[PDB]
Amino acid sequence: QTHAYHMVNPSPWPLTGALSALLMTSGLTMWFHFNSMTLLMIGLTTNMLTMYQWWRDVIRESTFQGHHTPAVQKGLRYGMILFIISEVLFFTGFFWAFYHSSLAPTPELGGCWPPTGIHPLNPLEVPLLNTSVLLASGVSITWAHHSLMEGDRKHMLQALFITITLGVYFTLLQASEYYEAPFTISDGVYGSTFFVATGFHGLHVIIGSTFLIVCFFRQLKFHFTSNHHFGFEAAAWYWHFVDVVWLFLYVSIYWWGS
Amino acid sequence: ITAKPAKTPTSPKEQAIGLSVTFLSFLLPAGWVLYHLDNY
Amino acid sequence: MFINRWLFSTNHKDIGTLYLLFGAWAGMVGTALSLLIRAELGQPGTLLGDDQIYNVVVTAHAFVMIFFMVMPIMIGGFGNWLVPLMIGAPDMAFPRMNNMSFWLLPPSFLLLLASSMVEAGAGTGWTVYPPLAGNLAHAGASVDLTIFSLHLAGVSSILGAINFITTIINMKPPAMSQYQTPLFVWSVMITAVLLLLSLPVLAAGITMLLTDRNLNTTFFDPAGGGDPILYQHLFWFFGHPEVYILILPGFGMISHIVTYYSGKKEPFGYMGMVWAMMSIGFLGFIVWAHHMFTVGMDVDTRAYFTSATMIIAIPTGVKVFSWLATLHGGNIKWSPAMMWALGFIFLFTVGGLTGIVLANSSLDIVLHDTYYVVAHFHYVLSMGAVFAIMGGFVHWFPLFSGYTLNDTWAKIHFAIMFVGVNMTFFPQHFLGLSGMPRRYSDYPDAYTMWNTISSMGSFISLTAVMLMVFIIWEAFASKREVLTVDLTTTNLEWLNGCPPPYHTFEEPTYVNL
Amino acid sequence: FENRVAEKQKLFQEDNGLPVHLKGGATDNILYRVTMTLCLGGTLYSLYCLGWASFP
Amino acid sequence: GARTWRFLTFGLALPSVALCTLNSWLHSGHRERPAFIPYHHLRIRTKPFSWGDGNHTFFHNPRVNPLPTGYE
Amino acid sequence: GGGVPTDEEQATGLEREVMLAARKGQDPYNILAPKATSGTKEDPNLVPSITNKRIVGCICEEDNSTVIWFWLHKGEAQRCPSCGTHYKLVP
Amino acid sequence: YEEGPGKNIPFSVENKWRLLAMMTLFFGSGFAAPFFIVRHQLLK
Amino acid sequence: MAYPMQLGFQDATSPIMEELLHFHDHTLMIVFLISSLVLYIISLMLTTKLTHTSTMDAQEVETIWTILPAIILILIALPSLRILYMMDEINNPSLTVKTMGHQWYWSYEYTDYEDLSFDSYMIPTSELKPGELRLLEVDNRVVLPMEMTIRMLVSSEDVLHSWAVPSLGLKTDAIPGRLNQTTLMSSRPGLYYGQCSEICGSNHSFMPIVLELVPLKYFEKWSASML
Amino acid sequence: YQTAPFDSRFPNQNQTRNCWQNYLDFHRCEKAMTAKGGDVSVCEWYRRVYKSLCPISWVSTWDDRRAEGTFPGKI
Ligand code: HEA
Ligand code: HEA
Ligand SMILES: CCCCC/C=C\C/C=C/C/C=C\C/C=C\CCCC(=O)O[C@H](COC(=O)CCCCCCCCCCCCCCCCC)COP(=O)(O)OCCN
Ligand SMILES: CCCCCC/C=C\CCCCCCCCCC(=O)O[C@H](COC(=O)CCCCCCCCCCCCCCC)COP(=O)(O)OC[C@@H](O)CO
Ligand SMILES: CCCCCCCCCCO[C@@H]1O[C@H](CO)[C@@H](O[C@H]2O[C@H](CO)[C@@H](O)[C@H](O)[C@H]2O)[C@H](O)[C@H]1O
Ligand SMILES: CCCCCCCCCCO[C@@H]1O[C@H](CO)[C@@H](O[C@H]2O[C@H](CO)[C@@H](O)[C@H](O)[C@H]2O)[C@H](O)[C@H]1O
Ligand SMILES: C[C@H](CCC(=O)O)[C@H]1CC[C@H]2[C@@H]3[C@H](O)C[C@@H]4C[C@H](O)CC[C@]4(C)[C@H]3C[C@H](O)[C@]12C
Ligand SMILES: [Zn+2]
Repeated sequence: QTHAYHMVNPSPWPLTGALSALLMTSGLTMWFHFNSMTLLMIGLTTNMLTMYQWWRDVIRESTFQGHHTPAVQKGLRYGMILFIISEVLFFTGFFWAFYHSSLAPTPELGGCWPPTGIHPLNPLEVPLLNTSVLLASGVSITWAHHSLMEGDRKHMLQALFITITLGVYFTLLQASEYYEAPFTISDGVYGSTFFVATGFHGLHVIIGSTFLIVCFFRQLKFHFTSNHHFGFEAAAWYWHFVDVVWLFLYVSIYWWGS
Repeated sequence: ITAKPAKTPTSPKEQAIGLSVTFLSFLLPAGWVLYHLDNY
Repeated sequence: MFINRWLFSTNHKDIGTLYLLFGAWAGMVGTALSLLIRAELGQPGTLLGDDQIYNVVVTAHAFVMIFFMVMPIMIGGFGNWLVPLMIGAPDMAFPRMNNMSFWLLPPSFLLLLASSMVEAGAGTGWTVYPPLAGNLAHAGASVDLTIFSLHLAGVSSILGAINFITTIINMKPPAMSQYQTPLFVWSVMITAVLLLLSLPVLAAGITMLLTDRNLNTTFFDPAGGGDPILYQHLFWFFGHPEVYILILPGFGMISHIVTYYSGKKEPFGYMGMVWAMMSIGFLGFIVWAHHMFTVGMDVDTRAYFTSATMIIAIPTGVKVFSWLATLHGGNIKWSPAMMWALGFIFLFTVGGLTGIVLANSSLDIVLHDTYYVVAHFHYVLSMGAVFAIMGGFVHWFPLFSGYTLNDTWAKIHFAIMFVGVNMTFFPQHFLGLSGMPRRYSDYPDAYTMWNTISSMGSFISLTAVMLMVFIIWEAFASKREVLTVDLTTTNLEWLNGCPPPYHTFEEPTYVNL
Repeated sequence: FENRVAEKQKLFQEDNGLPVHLKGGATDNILYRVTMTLCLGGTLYSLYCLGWASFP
Repeated sequence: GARTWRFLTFGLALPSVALCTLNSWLHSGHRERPAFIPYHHLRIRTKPFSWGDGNHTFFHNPRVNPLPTGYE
Repeated sequence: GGGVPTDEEQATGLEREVMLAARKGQDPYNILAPKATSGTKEDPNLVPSITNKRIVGCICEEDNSTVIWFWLHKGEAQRCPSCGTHYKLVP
Repeated sequence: YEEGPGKNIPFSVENKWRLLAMMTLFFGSGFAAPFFIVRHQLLK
Repeated sequence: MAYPMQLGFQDATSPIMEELLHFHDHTLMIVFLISSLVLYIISLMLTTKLTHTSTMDAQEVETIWTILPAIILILIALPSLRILYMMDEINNPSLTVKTMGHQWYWSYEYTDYEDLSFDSYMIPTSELKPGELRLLEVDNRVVLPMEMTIRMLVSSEDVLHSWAVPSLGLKTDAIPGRLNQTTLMSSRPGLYYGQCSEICGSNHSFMPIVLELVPLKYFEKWSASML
Repeated sequence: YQTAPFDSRFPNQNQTRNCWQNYLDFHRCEKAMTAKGGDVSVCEWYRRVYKSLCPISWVSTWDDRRAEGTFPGKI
């Protein structure tokens, strides 16, 4: 080859991924209708094994084998941006559901928002703490980025550790707020919009925190250079996305919707 | 486009066999089902 | 070796071939479903004696034709085969993720065929509206298996869209601007942008339906303060872009086929064609509620959706006139692919014009949920997508295979299909104007003559489909090896021979500034 | 910790014809076999589950 | 610089989290649960949940989440 | 405070080859668009190849949307069949 | 991997009669499936 | 109702259905003309051995084939929107009738004065009286006064349905939790038929609508007799 | 009184809030009148309008919820 692009070794992970999707969906079917978790627990396991080996191989191809030329890195930049756009449009559907229900509350709700018998959380208590936590983590991840670019290993690790700690704090606060909430997912469209929108956001915080932990261990093992660290950039972009979705949820559901 | 003559020519008789077998593979199973609908 | 090559592929050509095989198999399923529809309607009374089964057949017909036949063939098959070759790229940007887009579709298809086999199937229509699709009126696993089928097809096409956009932006020769890429490549980039933005909104909506069915949410349930009409907005916010997704790669293939068989180096008005496809893609996001003119929306909302929908005719007209201007002065070669492309131009135009009738909300009150709508979309979508697919298949078969079709057989195939689809769908205009509802298993006696003729048409297209399988067999059976192809100087995908080597453009093209 | 990237670069560039998913050694083969066994076995079980659920 | 973003992390961002942590800390303690009223738009049950007895939400809190029939 | 490797210390494989060639102003992996000569038979466009033929795309005039594609073979200069611009292979 | 006509496909075209059998089964199974699905739903 | 071999719309029963017929004639002329012009131009491009294969300049012609279509769309839009706003205009109804969709039948409520309500089911084929229409007759017709503005309100007590009467130009979706309004005015006495127009499950084909349009005095006596 | 006149507060195809508002207005008025022991006849206009517009099953369900103490509107 006299081009700069990556011809990938034939791989089994696309097939194991596709089959993990089949086992997770048929498993959810088997859990909702046939009172059994077996298929679902096989699908979740094969999904985690697929993700582990696939992203392991990407690290082998880049850090260990040198296939990530500037042209390859530019492609991964576009791929991550486009992935984030698709996730924004997914959240857009839930925000549309929320505004649709809350701007024209039906007679069943008492014709008001919040509905009769719903006692929203105080947005100035734990939801405000959660906002401070994710905004703070957007500052610390930025410190981590500049430390890496400046070649500072210790400060990159401390900043990234702080960022992960804040992600975990957010997740534990949210778990606690779920448990304390006097309303449930079954409390009409208020509970439906609240738990499904904040729940998908919670999942993205766990995914993003996991991605940052992956970057933390790769940094411990010296994988990143001061100039080449796309896994870190991608995790930082994803982390800013999670922050920004939170700001929209906080303003829409917690504050305006209270 | 230009092309070589057939490396393994398919005579008119061979084409009638291929066409017949193709049509039967579509028609017999569907025909069996539709013929037996009353029975189902 | 077989498993490494066909199950573990990282090769755009072999993955394209997997998509074409999958889509052809899907087309046989979708055709069988279509013939069962027309058999139920081919005489007055009941054939199946079970209208839940009729509704399941209608629903599966649409999902198979849209998600397993058209999108895999156009984007997965032609897109994977042609896009890298047309920009001199060595493969797709994400050649391993590309294989997962492919392998998600057999499981998606399996979940759809499971939906039809458990309980009484999903007899919902392909729109899957609650409360009919809810856990009271469709208790049990069928609708959830349909939702999961759509989730896997959705992930397949989202990752595919990321792949195509990245490939087309990032992997052209450095001298090649976006305004030096072929129209087929434009058509795939625009389709990929529509998929990227539209499928996540479908995913959100069908996820809400899943939670209403299984976790006691009430997004669409008025008892909880929900609204069935919210589902319809989310579905059609996806579903209008989806109909442009179904035709755009067809527009791209038609531009190449008309150019090629006119003996031209280039399509008429290249930048106009780029403008038209981008305009259609943008306007395709702001018209969805023309699927909802009878749900009770405000008059001003209806006036807006009527007006915005009609605007799409302007860019679309530029494409139709640009195809005719490409023919103008051509050394016309009457190949079977040219016949498909000319049939496309005519039949697409008829369907597009009945869409402009439907855009008028006032008239749509009377045409909505009638066979007039079924006639509109079988012209513009069914014949449009299928004619472009058959044109592209007969044109590029020798590139993909290294063998020629029998052109006389391929012209016979075209002639039978042209008769069958017009006999099938043209009378459905009369059924719609005269008020026959769609999604019906039986009809008042007055509607018998047109339903009889329509069902007889459906059998003519069956004969064409069976002949098509024989024609593909005859080509592989006879093994006429390609020698020379004309116009390689403006059709880069042919310049590496037939078929091209597994690895092409290992040494990239030389293009200076 | 110490920077051992050079020793991993030597291992993954070794001219042994192995695909990247198996180039780490015997542990890769094991995790591959576990993954594919769970996927193929899981898939056969899902087909059994369909057979079961297809009848009342 | 890293120096500036560290200054912001420790000088503004974490002091904010500490102040909001204080605010939350001071406004915690269980508020009195309201009178149970069996409103038909709440405690929705169209299908049993796929866990427990089918009638308990996933993060059911006996103190503040009534069943369709009232507090446990 | 150091401890982060540089590309100079740790880049490997093709990434390193591209890095080292660029420092020397060389482009063996075709990252840059080549600059045209006058393209006369005396001053042909020089087309590097690792083999005895390579595909040329000719954008005959600035902002043409149509690219003219042809195989350039080792030996005598060949001409773009649209504009007659000369190209010569340098294997 | 084998390159060239009849070699860039997951099915053999070495024998036109075995190929006819394979194409029969492939397209035939797809076209038959819906008829057997209707039969299945009618027999429940 | 439709008659055998019908090509176009049912004859108009209401002034707005008359307006839609004239609007469809205008639009269909344009559809015919454009369809025909495209087929003719295809055939003109394909019927000469004369050639011109060099690069063709596009900008002059692209003006023609954006401006002409823009004008044609405005010539469709103008009468289209006149009719849309005419339907929507304030008419002051004399009577309100509600219909509720169900799997698989319509109920009707006339509650301006008395509590009048009843179910309306398809007559089974095996029970049709000689001369009666398969899949179209109901046991209990929707009796209404002719030559009067009537407010119809449409909802559902289960899944989506859609209340349609083609000869009056009517189609309003029946959505649970929603009350959709339309107006009905028949120029003539008689029987006017329609069919459920939203897929509502296995008997979607078999829950029709029969309006019986009679003088006010007959409507009043029928109403009294139905309590 | 023939039927409910056009109400400029509810000019669109969705008449759900018109039915709801008139049902609330009747029951608010009947409570205000019964409470002072004035005459429920002043409430008659609201009664005629909600009976004209509101589906029987809606009124029936709302009446049952007022008697149960689960009516979510303010009366
Ligand atoms: C390939 C797929 C495809 C394409 C491209 C289109 C294109 C268009 N469609 Fe269609 N449509 C569908 C597939 C498609 N449609 C499907 C599947 C449904 C139903 C879904 C369901 O309910 O199941 C549907 C339904 C649908 C409806 C809803 C009807 C109803 O349910 O009541 C409407 C409403 O406006 C609409 C309009 C249009 C219009 C205005 C265009 C325009 O884009 C057409 C533009 C083209 C032309 C106009 C012809 C060429 C132009 C000229 C020659 C220039 C000159 C022309 C003029 C001046 C007019 N279509
Ligand atoms: C691409 C989309 C597509 C295609 C191709 C078709 C094809 C056909 N459709 Fe339709 N159809 C829909 C999309 C499509 N359909 C949708 C979306 C609905 C609405 C469902 C709902 O209401 O919910 C519908 C509904 C619908 C109805 C209305 C049902 C009702 O309202 O009750 C009818 C009635 O006749 C019909 C008939 C047919 C017929 C006879 C064919 C064909 O038989 C016509 C001939 C075409 C072929 C035979 C295709 C052959 C192609 C291949 C075999 C692929 C070959 C592959 C390669 C070469 C690589 N379909
Ligand atoms: C701290 C936040 C972290 C979130 C993780 C927690 C739990 C499971 C995973 C969550 C994933 C996100 C959303 C899915 C939907 C529902 C969960 C919403 C969040 C949540 O956890 O909601 C809880 C309900 O959970 C329930 O039903 C639980 C239901 C569990 C089953 C999940 C169903 C799976 C749905 C399929 C997903 C489809 C994916 C689409 C992909 C797109 C492809 C195109 C709320 O508890 P409660 O007791 O009702 O109220 C509190 C009262 N004290
Ligand atoms: C425990 C909870 C279970 C729930 C399921 C999902 C859970 C966890 C997923 C966590 C995501 C981890 C992703 C780790 C990726 C590691 C590989 C990597 O980061 O690879 C990098 C490339 O980036 C790349 O591929 C970028 C690839 C990025 C992909 C990540 C995107 C997020 C994935 C979301 C997945 C599901 C979302 C579904 C929600 C609907 C490698 O290039 P560099 O870093 O430049 O290194 C090279 C240098 O060393 C040279 O000097
Ligand atoms: C929409 C797609 C369908 C298109 C129409 C299909 C065209 C018909 C193809 C022939 O199908 C066969 O027809 C036979 C009858 O002609 C059937 O034999 C049946 O009838 C015979 C004659 O009575 C008996 O001898 C057999 O036992 C009995 O199975 C046989 O099963 C069936 O396969
Ligand atoms: C690596 C290869 C892949 C591995 C495949 C393994 C397949 C073996 C799974 C065992 O099957 C289980 O059998 C249980 C019965 O013994 C079921 O219990 C469930 O079903 C019971 C049936 O009464 C009920 O009691 C409850 O729903 C529940 O306990 C359960 O659903 C089912 O999964
Ligand atoms: C001593 C060691 C040096 C690592 C190295 O240079 O190889 C240091 C550098 C940065 C340290 C980490 C960061 O300072 C952040 C964390 C600080 C906590 O007090 C302990 C864990 C914690 C996650 C540290 C673990 C470990 O001691 C690290 C990794
Ligand atoms: Zn040139």
